[PDB]
Amino acid sequence: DPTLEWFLSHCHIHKYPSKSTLIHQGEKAETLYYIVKGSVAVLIKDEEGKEMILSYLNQGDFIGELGLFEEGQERSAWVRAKTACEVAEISYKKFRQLIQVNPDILMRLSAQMARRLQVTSEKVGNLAFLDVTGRIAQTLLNLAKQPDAMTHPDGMQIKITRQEIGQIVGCSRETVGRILKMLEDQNLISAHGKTIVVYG
Amino acid sequence: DPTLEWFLSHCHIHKYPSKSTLIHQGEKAETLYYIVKGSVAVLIKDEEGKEMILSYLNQGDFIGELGLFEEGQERSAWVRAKTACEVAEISYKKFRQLIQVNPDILMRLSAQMARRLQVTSEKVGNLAFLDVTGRIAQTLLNLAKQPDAMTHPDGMQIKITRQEIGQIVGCSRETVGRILKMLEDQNLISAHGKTIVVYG
DNA sequence: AAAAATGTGAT
DNA sequence: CTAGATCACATTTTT
DNA sequence: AAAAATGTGAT
DNA sequence: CTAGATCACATTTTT
Ligand SMILES: Nc1ncnc2c1ncn2[C@@H]1O[C@@H]2COP(=O)(O)O[C@H]2[C@H]1O
Ligand SMILES: Nc1ncnc2c1ncn2[C@@H]1O[C@@H]2COP(=O)(O)O[C@H]2[C@H]1O
Ligand SMILES: Nc1ncnc2c1ncn2[C@@H]1O[C@@H]2COP(=O)(O)O[C@H]2[C@H]1O
Ligand SMILES: Nc1ncnc2c1ncn2[C@@H]1O[C@@H]2COP(=O)(O)O[C@H]2[C@H]1O
Repeated sequence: DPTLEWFLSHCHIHKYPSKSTLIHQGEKAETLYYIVKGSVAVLIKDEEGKEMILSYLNQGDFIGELGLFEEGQERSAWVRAKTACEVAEISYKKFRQLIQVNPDILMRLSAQMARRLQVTSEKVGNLAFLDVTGRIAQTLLNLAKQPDAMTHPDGMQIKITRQEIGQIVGCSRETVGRILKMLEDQNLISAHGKTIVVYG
Repeated sequence: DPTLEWFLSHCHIHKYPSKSTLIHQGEKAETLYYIVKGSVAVLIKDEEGKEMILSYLNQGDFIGELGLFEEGQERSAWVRAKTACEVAEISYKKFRQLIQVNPDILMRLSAQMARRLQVTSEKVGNLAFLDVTGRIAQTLLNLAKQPDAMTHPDGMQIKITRQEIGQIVGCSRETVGRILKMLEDQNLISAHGKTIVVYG
């Protein structure tokens, strides 16, 4: 679409390599990111330093927006690159202007925040409402049904560690494994190493 | 401020009585609400029908916005009146126009969604990261330090059932009580009926 | 009058 | 090791 | 070479 | 009654 590239045309593009960190939690916020390609993980931590993945984001997504509507906003979470990334960046100040000349961009952003509020709210329910098994199961279905999931005679195949699965559903790595083994004993999946086949 | 009343001047005001329901979950969304006075609770439910309070909202807050950026959006949660309310209402369609003539209103809304995303994300951490006691404690401190909390020689006094406390932190009513009694045994609070005094 | 909100105490 | 959920009336509290 | 990610099995 | 967390190496897997 036009408008997207007018905005882009006003951003510095940057690349980050997998595992690097685009946004530092609690730092002062003055920039807005747009992921042109690649994948990132928004994550929060606890005192011990244990992590909690609040969400993933991909091509198309805006990052670093929450601290865009009030002076002295600090970053709410850390943003790490899931994969190699190309991210458009633009100053808050600069961006603000674009809006004035074009209120569509601001609308498009807000839609994304709107969508996010739903997922996070949904995720709040999930924890309050489902057990780890239940949560883990759901996570395997979503992943398994994504663009990156792979094809497999018996269903769809995903690749991920029991560590990162635990930081998505909010449980310990040991608990993921005990449950992954139970899900296999129930013939729902087959898991070898980081590879897991969700049957279908 | 000016702009607020220009917007208001384009809304039908309505009153709802405590316990009534302003928004029906899953219904088609076409209206946007603005709370002119009173308090509401955004809540989600599970199959059993058990509730989970995602948040409270008060004078100043917008409601019914998530389903404002895409055709055929359905309400994400139920909205019930905590207290007697006066809520400005305006069609999505109508509202959209105001924005065009004035992009400040749309900005002001987005700020609120932004703020919300933070609290909900924070709330996600809270569950993933704290135990009920920990969660309950935090809830008593927030409530206790609000405009409605009451004054008391020993600290601040709040009034609320162990039922609604459980639907905020996400635990059972029985568990709230066991913990409220433990918090008293630790001399942190004093609880008689719905009344609780958080010491200070 | 009943509903509404709580409490056991065990398990 | 041990935090929560669940149970099903009799007992308080509200509307 | 080590880090990184896992697994026990008990409790 | 019973779902999770925690523990601290020896054992796989990566970078
Ligand atoms: N709950 C969430 N869901 C999705 N993205 C989020 C969430 N919380 C934070 N983010 C993103 O992570 C960023 C962290 O810093 P910012 O507050 O600048 O902006 C935040 C968003 O871009
Ligand atoms: N309540 C929680 N308890 C334990 N780990 C958690 C929790 N919430 C999120 N996590 C994270 O999820 C991760 C799962 O694998 P780890 O045990 O390596 O580390 C865990 C933490 O980083
Ligand atoms: N997590 C949340 N935090 C705050 N308010 C919310 C949240 N989820 C939903 N709401 C409000 O509740 C409304 C439910 O219907 P809508 O999707 O129209 O718009 C939603 C918001 O106004
Ligand atoms: N995981 C959960 N288990 C039980 N109740 C929950 C949960 N998450 C939210 N809730 C709600 O919190 C309420 C606490 O009091 P109740 O037992 O009356 O009913 C409970 C549910 O409506």
